[PDB]
Amino acid sequence: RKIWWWWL
Repeated sequence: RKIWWWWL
């Protein structure tokens, strides 16, 4: 994916 892990 990309950044779809943490900042969520």
